[PDB]
Amino acid sequence: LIDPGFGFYKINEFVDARDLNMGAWFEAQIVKVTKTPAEDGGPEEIVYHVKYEDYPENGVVQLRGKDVRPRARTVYQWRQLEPGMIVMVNYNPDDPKERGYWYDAEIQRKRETRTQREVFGKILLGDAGDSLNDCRIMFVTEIYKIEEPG
Amino acid sequence: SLIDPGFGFYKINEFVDARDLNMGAWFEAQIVKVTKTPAEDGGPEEIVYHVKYEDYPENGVVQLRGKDVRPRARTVYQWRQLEPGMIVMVNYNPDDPKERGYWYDAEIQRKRETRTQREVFGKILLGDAGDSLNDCRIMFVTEIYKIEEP
Amino acid sequence: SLIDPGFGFYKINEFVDARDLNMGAWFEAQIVKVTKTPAGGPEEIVYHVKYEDYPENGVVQLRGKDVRPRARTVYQWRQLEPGMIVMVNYNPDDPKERGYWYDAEIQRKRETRTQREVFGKILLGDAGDSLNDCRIMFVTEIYKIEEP
Amino acid sequence: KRKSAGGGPSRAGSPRR
Repeated sequence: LIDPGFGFYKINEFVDARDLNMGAWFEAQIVKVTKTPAEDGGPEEIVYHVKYEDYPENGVVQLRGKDVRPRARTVYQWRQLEPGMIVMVNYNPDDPKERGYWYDAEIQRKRETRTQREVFGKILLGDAGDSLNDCRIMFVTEIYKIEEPG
Repeated sequence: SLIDPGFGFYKINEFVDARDLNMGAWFEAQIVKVTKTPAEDGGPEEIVYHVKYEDYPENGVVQLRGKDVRPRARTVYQWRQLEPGMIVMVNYNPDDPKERGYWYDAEIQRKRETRTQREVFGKILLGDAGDSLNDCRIMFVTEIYKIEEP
Repeated sequence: SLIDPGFGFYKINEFVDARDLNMGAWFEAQIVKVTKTPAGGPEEIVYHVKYEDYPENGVVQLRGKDVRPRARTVYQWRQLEPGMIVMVNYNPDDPKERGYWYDAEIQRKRETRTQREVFGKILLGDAGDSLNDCRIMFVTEIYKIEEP
Repeated sequence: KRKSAGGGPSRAGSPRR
């Protein structure tokens, strides 16, 4: 894999990339890495050009570093889930009891009932105003560690 | 929309929070009239706010002093903002402490994080003749409001 | 909001005046529950009330005669006349001092050395006997009694 | 809008008070 010379990923490296229109994370591939033009007053930022694996129709999308990270690999054991942790969960804003998309979430509470282990948290759906408190995370064995670039 | 009577802190038709003197709890209200009454000690004229409760028209119009009226609560604290000694508006049910209840001012006494959840404890301020409740567990820690001033 | 029990004069959560059975005077109250009780004939309505300022006295069962819409209108002096039944502030134990709100039958009124004075028969309902020839000390705060 | 439980305020207007 070719190193563009700067930034955290190589060309053709597989990454998780945020969808800028609905806030969830998706499997993607790095296709190009550039810097923002300085002509209009900056600031100079690294631009990661990605294509999304399951959505070729979205074409190549230009993302900033905060919208790209290494592919999720690690699921937390129950014991490792603690309030305040920022993790990646599967959640459906439209149909909250159902399978949805991969969103970041802040764990807020967890509990064992006589029926089941349960986790609630704040789903980070976009910007700070677009967050939802006390959402039940429906898939507690699929809560992923968020990876850091590098 | 809002009409300034020329005195007092609130406009006619302004939406405010009003405190019930017996309970110590705060309720959504609306200014209907503002009048003045002589001070007992020859000081500044005292302002009387005439309010109606938005969800309780059966209460009629109630006349309140400034201490029992304030702008409508609108901002919730983030967890990191909560500290012992802060006076904040919380939801609490004195009769059934585990359940949703009314909105009270509280002095935060302690916060902690357990393996299951974030916890906040506070001193609940009750009615004018009512004693305070110490070490009340505030069950709704993502719904703690900033108290507004005029 | 008010809730209609389907019978009687007052809604659940309606604010009213209600008699203290242990004193005879009238207190700000609120309807909690309305029920019926067997008589032998027409079922009688029971209004269950709580008193605004006396939560410690809980919910009390009253008949219609001991509940009425809350007082709201003061009489002007020129409106007061012997024979009228009105609501006054009176203290049976310290008659010159503020007390609580009793019904009264106005008996006499006059102006004495520039002071307006009103005398009347204080009524206790069935909490006790009436008190005759009482001086009503608070003549600017005499209220109209409301009806359902 | 705040979420609340229970009823309304205990005191209603009373001109005599």
